[PDB]
Amino acid sequence: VDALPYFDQGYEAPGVREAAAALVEEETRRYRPTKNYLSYLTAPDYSAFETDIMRNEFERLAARQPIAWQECVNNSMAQLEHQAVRIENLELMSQHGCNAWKVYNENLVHMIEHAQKELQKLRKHIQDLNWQRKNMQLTAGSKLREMESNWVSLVSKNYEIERTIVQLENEIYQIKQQHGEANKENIRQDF
Amino acid sequence: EELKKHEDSAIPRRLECLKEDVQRQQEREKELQHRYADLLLEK
Amino acid sequence: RCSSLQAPIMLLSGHEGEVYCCKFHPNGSTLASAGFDRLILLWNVYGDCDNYATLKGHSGAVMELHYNTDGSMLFSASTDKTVAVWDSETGERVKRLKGHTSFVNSCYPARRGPQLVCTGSDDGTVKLWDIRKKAAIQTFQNTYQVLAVTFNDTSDQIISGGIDNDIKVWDLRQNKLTYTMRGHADSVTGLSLSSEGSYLLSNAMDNTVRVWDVRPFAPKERCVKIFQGNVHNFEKNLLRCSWSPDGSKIAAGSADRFVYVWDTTSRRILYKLPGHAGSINEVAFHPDEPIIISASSDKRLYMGEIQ
Amino acid sequence: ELSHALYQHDAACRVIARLTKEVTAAREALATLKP
Amino acid sequence: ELSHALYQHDAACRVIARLTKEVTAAREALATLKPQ
Repeated sequence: VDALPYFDQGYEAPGVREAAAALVEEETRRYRPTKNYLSYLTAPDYSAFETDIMRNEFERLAARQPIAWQECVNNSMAQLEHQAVRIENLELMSQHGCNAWKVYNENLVHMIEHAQKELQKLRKHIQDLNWQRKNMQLTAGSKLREMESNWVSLVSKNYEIERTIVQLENEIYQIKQQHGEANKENIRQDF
Repeated sequence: EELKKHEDSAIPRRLECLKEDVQRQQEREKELQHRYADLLLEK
Repeated sequence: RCSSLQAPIMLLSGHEGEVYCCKFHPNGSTLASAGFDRLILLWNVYGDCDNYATLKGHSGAVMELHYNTDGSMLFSASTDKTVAVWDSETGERVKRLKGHTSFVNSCYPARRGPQLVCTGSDDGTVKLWDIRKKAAIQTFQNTYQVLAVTFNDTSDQIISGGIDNDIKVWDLRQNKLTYTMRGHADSVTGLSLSSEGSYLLSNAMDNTVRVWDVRPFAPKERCVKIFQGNVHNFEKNLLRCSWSPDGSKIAAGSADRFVYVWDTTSRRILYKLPGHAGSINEVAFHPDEPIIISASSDKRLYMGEIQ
Repeated sequence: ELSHALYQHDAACRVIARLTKEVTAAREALATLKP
Repeated sequence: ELSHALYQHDAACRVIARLTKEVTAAREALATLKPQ
């Protein structure tokens, strides 16, 4: 159950690409129900339970659908009063200044600096974790290499006693009949 | 975090496989030791 | 550069003469050392409130020292020309064996423990010894003085080396040896065998550590690895090479007054440990804890630990 | 996409289990085939 | 979990494919060396 991406460098992205998704496509082709993902995303959903009301439903229908004696003095007097209020607001705004665009710009610069610091810290932590995983993968790789070499040497040691044991039975018969007491015992000699 | 988790947790499986290969290496080496020892003493 | 930091270490004093060898018990609780003072050194060691005690009775300087697999007894080879059998935990020794024509070169226990112990004398004597029978096992002579003699893990083979300038493989239970395996060269700085039994690590007086993989069963006569980089002996010295099976390591002394640590399977050594006032005569490695015993001509044993 | 990821996770786990069992079987057969 | 399952799936089937190729190579080697 231990496979490191850095363990085998020869095959990573092309290593499992086609055939892996072909077997996974064979199991998914056999059956593909939904349990853990649908059950995990089922409770929070997106917007389901709360749904709000009023402007939520009217705004949803608006989302699916991209689409006189007094009246003269009413809109006229309202235009005059609105023009006077706008003249007062422009008189104050032009009478003072701004400075808030530069202040808020400096604040946004500070926030961007904090975000960059957080990203740097996260990158540092990820780098440390990748370093530790690389060291562990190196140790396990060396141990696995020594294990495979020890297995090959073990198979060669057993095969060495095999062949030399067969030649020990043939030569056991040769010396047997030439010396070797009688031929009974040494002909039955085997590993 | 999960990669290092499962990797470090499943590393004793590979280490135990190495210990098993070393154990079989000692078994085959001992069997060859007694086999070729008796074969050398049979001369 | 080579060694890693410093780390704490324990200095063992009290040795009058230069320490000849250092060894530890199989349990790791006590460590005995031999030296030119003709007095064995028992040590409470593995952690230090104290060492153990001082052992006497050797008529001469002990050339080699080793402990039995049980731990209650130990064997030592001394210039007295008598095989030294010592019981320790009982307060007194074991027995004194005789018959050596010259000084005993080395004494080491076999896989059978007190039943038999392989030993040799500078007269060129390669002899197994039975103990509990109040007499030895058997005597043999091959070529010349054997510097070090130790039985294999199966007790059926005895490896030895010395001034004969060859690797000595000996079959025993057949009343004759095994084979003589050597390349083209003459040096002996010592002889040693790995705990796995598939290879033997011998020290070459050319300052060349020769690890030879041959092993029983299928015919090989092959080697293991060539370890170098440290000078074990400048001209003539007896160095006991003790490898550390923990991970993969090989421990040996040096004439540079530094403990010699050598990694092998990496095709390069381990580290050189300074801090010794004289050439290291022998070194040991505790199986339980990563501690090394340092025996040098400075008469101060330095036991290091890796943390 | 989470449903397709679960299908590829379970199916990829089945293919990895069968391929791992086949690799272990061929490795054991290669180890015991020498004697 | 989808990207982690995709990377762990490609690495799982990739390491299993390399183990099947090496296991088949060792099986062919040792299998062909038995009668010889």
